[PDB]
Amino acid sequence: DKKEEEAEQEALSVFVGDNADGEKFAKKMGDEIMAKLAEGYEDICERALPSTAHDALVDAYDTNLMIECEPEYLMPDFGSNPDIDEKPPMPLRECLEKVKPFIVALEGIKDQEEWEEAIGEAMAEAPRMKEIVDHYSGPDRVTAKKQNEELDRIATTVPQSAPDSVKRFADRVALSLKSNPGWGFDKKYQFMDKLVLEVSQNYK
Amino acid sequence: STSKIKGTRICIAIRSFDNPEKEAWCLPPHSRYAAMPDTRTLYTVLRSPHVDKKSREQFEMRFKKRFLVIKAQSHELSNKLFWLKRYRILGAQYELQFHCKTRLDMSPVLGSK
Amino acid sequence: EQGVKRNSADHRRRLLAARFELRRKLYKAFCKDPELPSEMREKNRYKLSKLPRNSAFTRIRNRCVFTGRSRSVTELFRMSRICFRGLANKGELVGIKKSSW
Amino acid sequence: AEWYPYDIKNEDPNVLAREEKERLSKLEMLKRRNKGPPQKGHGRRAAKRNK
Amino acid sequence: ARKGNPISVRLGKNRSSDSSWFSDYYYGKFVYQDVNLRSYFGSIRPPTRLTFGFRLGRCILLHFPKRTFIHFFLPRRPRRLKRWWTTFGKAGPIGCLRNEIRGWPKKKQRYGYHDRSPSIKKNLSKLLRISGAFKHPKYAGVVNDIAFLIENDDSFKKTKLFKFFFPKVRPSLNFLVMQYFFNTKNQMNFDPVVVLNHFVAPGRSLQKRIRSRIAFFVESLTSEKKCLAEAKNRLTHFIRLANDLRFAGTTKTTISLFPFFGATFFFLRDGVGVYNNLDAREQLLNQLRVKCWNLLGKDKVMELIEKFKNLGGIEELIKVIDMMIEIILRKRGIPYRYNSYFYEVKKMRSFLSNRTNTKTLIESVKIKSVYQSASLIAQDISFQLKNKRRSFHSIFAKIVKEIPKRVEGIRICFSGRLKDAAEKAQTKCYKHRKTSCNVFNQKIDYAPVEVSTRYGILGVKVWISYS
Amino acid sequence: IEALLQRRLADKHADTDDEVMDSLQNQPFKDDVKDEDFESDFEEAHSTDDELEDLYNSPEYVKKKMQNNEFFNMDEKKWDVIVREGIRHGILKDTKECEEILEDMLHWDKLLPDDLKKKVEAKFNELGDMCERGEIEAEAAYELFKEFEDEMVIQYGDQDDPPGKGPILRWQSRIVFAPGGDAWHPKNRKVKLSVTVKELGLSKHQARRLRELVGKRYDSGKDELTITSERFEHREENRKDCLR
RNA sequence: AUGUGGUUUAAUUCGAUGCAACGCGCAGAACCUUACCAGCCCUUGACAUAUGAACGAGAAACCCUAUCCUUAACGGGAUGGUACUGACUUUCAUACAGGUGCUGCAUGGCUGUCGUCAGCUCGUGUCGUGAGAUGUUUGGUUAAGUCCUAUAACGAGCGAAACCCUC
Ligand SMILES: [K+]
Ligand SMILES: [K+]
Ligand SMILES: [Mg+2]
Ligand SMILES: [Mg+2]
Ligand SMILES: [Mg+2]
Ligand SMILES: [Mg+2]
Ligand SMILES: [Mg+2]
Ligand SMILES: [Mg+2]
Ligand SMILES: [Mg+2]
Ligand SMILES: [Mg+2]
Ligand SMILES: [Mg+2]
Ligand SMILES: [Mg+2]
Ligand SMILES: [Mg+2]
Ligand SMILES: [Mg+2]
Repeated sequence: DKKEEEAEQEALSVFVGDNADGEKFAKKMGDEIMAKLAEGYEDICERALPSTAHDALVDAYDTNLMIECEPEYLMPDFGSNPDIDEKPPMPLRECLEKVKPFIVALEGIKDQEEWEEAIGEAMAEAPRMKEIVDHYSGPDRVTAKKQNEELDRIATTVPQSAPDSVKRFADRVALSLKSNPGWGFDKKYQFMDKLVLEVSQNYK
Repeated sequence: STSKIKGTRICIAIRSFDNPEKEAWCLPPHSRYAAMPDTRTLYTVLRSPHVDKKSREQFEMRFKKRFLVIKAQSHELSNKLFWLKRYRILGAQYELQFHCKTRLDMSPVLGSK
Repeated sequence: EQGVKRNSADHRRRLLAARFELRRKLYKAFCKDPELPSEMREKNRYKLSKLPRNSAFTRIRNRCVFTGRSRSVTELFRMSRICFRGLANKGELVGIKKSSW
Repeated sequence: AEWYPYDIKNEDPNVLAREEKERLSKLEMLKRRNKGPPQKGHGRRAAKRNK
Repeated sequence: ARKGNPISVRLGKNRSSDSSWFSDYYYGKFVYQDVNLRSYFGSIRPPTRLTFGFRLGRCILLHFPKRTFIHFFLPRRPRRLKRWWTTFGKAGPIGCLRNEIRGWPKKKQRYGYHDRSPSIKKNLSKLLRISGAFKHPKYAGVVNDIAFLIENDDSFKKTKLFKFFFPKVRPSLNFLVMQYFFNTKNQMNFDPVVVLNHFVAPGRSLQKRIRSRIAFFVESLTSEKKCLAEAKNRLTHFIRLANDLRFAGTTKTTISLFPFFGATFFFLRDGVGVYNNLDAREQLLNQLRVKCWNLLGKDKVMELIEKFKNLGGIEELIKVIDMMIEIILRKRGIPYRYNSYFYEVKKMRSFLSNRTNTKTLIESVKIKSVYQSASLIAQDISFQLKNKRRSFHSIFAKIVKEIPKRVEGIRICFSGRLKDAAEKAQTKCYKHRKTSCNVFNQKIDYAPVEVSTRYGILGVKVWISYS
Repeated sequence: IEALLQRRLADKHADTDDEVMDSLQNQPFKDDVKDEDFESDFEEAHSTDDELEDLYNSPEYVKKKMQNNEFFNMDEKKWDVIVREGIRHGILKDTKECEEILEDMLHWDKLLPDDLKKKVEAKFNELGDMCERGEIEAEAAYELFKEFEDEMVIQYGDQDDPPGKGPILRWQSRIVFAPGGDAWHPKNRKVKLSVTVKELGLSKHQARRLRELVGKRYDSGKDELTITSERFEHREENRKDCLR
């Protein structure tokens, strides 16, 4: 068993070089910025050197986010009614303030400074979660009220010099496209745009 | 009683190629159990890659379905949905049906009575 | 692009038809309203006739994906009868078992 | 347009390397006995017509 | 009307398929994926002269919503028995360098494989390392008493919590931001109060109760703005803050409530694998430190002392050692003692997961002999005939001699140009003990294989019966 | 490290070092594994099985291995048991104060008595009257008076169908849990809502005009008006369409 | 109505030929399919891999919700706009790619038939110079070497029956 231990020793010593410089550094400045550099090395070691447990917990997090953040599984509160009027959403900074005493009583938070530090770390971590939900959920939804408003608007973008039959045709084509769930919205407005362009080619 | 559960509830429809009763442990707990008729689809193929018209082999595809009823009140539906999103049933595809009741607001239409 | 030499022309036809699906539906939509002006109907009929004929959905033939056979192709499995029987005897394609009665 | 799917063997680069090695090896076993393809533009009918 | 495949008659009863799923809208994708994956896996690492090779016997595929599970079965290597620190060439030849309303929707697919997609694991790792690092002293106390409980109390072991948690940014605001973004991106009205039922487990302070009710009433009835005289009142309206800070106390316990990270640990439970390299991690932890500590300082201390004398911005040397540790890990190439088999398996799971948009898993099993499936036996016979060393009678004799017990009979057929001098192809069939295929409660397995030869294609068929 | 330290000091090629980091972190290398190294680690990573004896019943073996996992399928009863035991062992915190404050956030206008509501409202009116003048040191003394009279008010104080009222709707909605990582199913976007006509209290002529406007969405044996929407691409959109 | 032979034609694509080919391959020929014929075209090609040159630090090909002109049509020529390229794009060269061309009398795999007829063999033992025989030669019963009895034979294996599905 001499061969493998001599091989690992000759590889290890030639990896480690000469041990004058580490002790010279130990003598040069002191131990406190070495403690700082050791904490820096510690935060490197959870990025640079791979860990199987780190990758497995990343995979379990990926699975949880994949099931949770799916747009096809969404079901809202079961004791509420739809918001027909489509009120704009209140902002996130105001949303975090009307939830305050529950999570203060729950999570800890001994005083206002601890509270503001928690708010700081949440607000600074927030922008990359937008990229996370961009990867998982998709681009956006765009409500059907705005979709029908856009489809009605491009129907009103006809030139005036056309006959009224063409205008009735455009409004009727928009009306029959309004209630089609088998078409993409991009294809719908592409269809309306091409119809308007084809009429405007001859009704300048 | 044995009367039908009508109200706030969950209904699970499970479709499979095999019998779900073979592995009963992966099913969610439920109040009622029932089964649907099996459905078969018939294929008749020629045996030979050339002219042997009177020699056929007949295959089929069989579909099986099961129906589960879960009684649940209004507060715990959002609690049960989190776990119902993450189940693993063996060789099956399941269907979550939600029965819940809300109330009507009459204020913007009461002027017309 | 997909590997089978005999499916190459039909794959090209499928891509070319999926490209021109939008214009075909548009000119077919213009030609079907009789209250519309006659010159506009004539122009849209001309533009529909000028489209590439290989972009028409009636030229697309179902072929087997493993082999390329042009006849007896089940649309659910996308395989011909010989490939279907060979894979079903072993016990590969799920669901399909022998049948007796 | 999705009728012809994608073959998952195309992403692993080992198997295409072995397949191309087999194609090259067959071509060389044909070339070592002078039964390979002729020069393009120098076919047998072209050489007979030039003869 | 001829003899058929044995598997087709006893497929339903006495046997089970290698896959388990169901679909109706997505049948054509899965029926192609099964055939394509099983055709791919059998052509990986063929045996050379000096390698036993990858011999896949049965591949088991289970499909679940967004989670797919694969089980491989391989025989053990038959063999009679008796560095990383300096490597080169495993690295880079070049260090590189010399619609607002009119949006687009999510593209769908139904029949095949998805397109090639960039990953998100870098962002997930970056989130997890600098968020929720559990190095806080508020989290330091709980692991101390859980260590006390595990080493001394048996009622902690006989408890369902141990059996789940150990099978042998604070997290609340993170979920709140998750829920807010997920509701506003899909444009559903987000009430944060009903989200608080997630942080709820249904299974003296009435003065505080009435004070909280009136402190919520004073924030409900107000907020009629555009008045500075009552904005002074808003400035002295910090009894909402009294309601905020009324319920405060010193906490000794962390949170294992709110089932959203409980599900993450539930997923961590069932996909750990069997391999970990913490020993090889901790062996490099204390040796790369003394490597990087003595590397710099080689009669080049002038730049370091210039950096010291400039200002207190020494923390860019952390970025310097980041660059150097990336350089030293990239030069050698591949992790230190990470198994190449698990490297190839992980590399396999990565492209499967990316191409299908699931989280696939691969679990391997090692079995005792090659005589446990007809597919394995036929692959062995084909590889033995690929280089001509033995005769067919010798191969059948060897198989009969070293067959394991519990096999109740065997039969092998060879077809093609068996004799080199003759050109007319014939068939040779060898049999042993019982191979009655016409009994439906027997356990008969069958497999073919084809061999390329000098003179065409040879064919091998194997029937094997089990007890 | 000398060269990059010097260029850290120079700070002129700072646009290059970040791309050095990107290239060293992202660009692939020659990750080849020879087959002897592929096989030599496999047998030291896995041990030989002892109970198979054949690969005929491989799926049943795998299914039994998954059946033995007690935490294969998990539900809220299981999470409730494992959250009760962690509270009992002292590692977990009771959430009684959290549900007490959540009940306060949800329902305060139902439990607060109106005779207290009107007197605290009059107190807010008089304190907002005295805050505008600013002669009462309204930044802190007004809050102190608020606390004093709030303590006085608290001393005076300390001595199946849905909630609310109105016609009741009934909803139906579907979620298809397909396997394989593709989630969209055509049955996703259908929403139904059912209502009783007689609960709206319409007149007879209004009911006749409703029946004429409806047609066969009205069922006479149950007095059931049922509206179904599939014309929109998302489930909530179809729900809103049903209500409109 | 449909298939085949024959005949005719620019082509009337080919295979299948007593039982065991001929409403067969073809579970869908107007164009496509199509393998046949006439014209109009192309030549590292509609597609792949490798090598060697040329161009390009963002140009060119590429693509589009594209537009116009000209072709019987594929294509070809212009005009717009977006985006990308250095271990990476294109252009050219040569190894080639490609073949429903021949051989089913070189093959694998798959199938029809004798035939759901009850048959075809092997290990030890005995008889015969030997090829071989007995076992499987008696008397009956059975759909059946299925079962009994008898027998220089004693036992096996593939087949029969039962196990399987359905009423
Ligand atoms: K004998
Ligand atoms: K019989
Ligand atoms: Mg071919
Ligand atoms: Mg067709
Ligand atoms: Mg002929
Ligand atoms: Mg014949
Ligand atoms: Mg043609
Ligand atoms: Mg034709
Ligand atoms: Mg040809
Ligand atoms: Mg023959
Ligand atoms: Mg012939
Ligand atoms: Mg006989
Ligand atoms: Mg005899
Ligand atoms: Mg017998």
